[PDB]
Amino acid sequence: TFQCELCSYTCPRRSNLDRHMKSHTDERPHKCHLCGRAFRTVTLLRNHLNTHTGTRPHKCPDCDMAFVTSGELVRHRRYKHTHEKPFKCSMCDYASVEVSKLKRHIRSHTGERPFQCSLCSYASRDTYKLKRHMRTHSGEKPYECYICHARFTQSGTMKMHILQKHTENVAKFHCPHCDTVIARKSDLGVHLRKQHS
DNA sequence: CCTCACTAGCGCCCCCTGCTGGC
DNA sequence: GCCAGCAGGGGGCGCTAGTGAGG
Ligand code: NA
Ligand SMILES: [Zn+2]
Ligand SMILES: [Zn+2]
Ligand SMILES: [Zn+2]
Ligand SMILES: [Zn+2]
Ligand SMILES: [Zn+2]
Ligand SMILES: [Zn+2]
Ligand SMILES: [Zn+2]
Repeated sequence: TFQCELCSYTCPRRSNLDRHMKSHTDERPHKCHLCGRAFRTVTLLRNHLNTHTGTRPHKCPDCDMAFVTSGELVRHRRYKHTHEKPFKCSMCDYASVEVSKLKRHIRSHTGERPFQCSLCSYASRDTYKLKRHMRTHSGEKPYECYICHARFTQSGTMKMHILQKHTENVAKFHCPHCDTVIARKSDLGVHLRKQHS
């Protein structure tokens, strides 16, 4: 095989070896004109132009969804149709379509929290979980109830609000040991831990 | 030396679950 | 108890930068 010897890359073919050498140049000739982004190859620029237009030539056969690139279609089929999960955990039976989700799962086994909050001691196992935690410091309430226009910090909190205040005839939870009617399952658990040990 | 799939990595957002603490 | 705040374990998509290989 051929050896790049700059990043220790091996490739049996001679055309892909020369293509890999162009990866080190870090110069982007092809420039979009709608925006300022520049690209290395025409194929990436053409895909970028398709994202502007919304043109999605890669159409899934099993549903009415389409994607700009063939890679997105492959991931979609694994998520929705084939249910192939190539990346498997070595400590349990969990498997994921993508690497980052397996790595997120692995940090649950180990307890690693590599994403530190810059305002307090909190640290998360997910980058996006840190963003959600930031709303505790900024006081942001991105979600709004479409009925009473109340605002909430989490989407799931808003959904519970709609169920418990705008939905009629919702089954409630009855305490097994006393005649107490409780609307929320978690509040029933609190009631059991308080007046029933 | 084309061409299109497949891979790796970044980001986005939501889901459900279940608890906490002010009221 | 009611209620919004809030964290933990997850799924699915948007977009880019590469690689593998039939042709
Ligand atoms: Na396993
Ligand atoms: Zn190299
Ligand atoms: Zn553009
Ligand atoms: Zn599909
Ligand atoms: Zn595991
Ligand atoms: Zn913080
Ligand atoms: Zn409401
Ligand atoms: Zn009771």
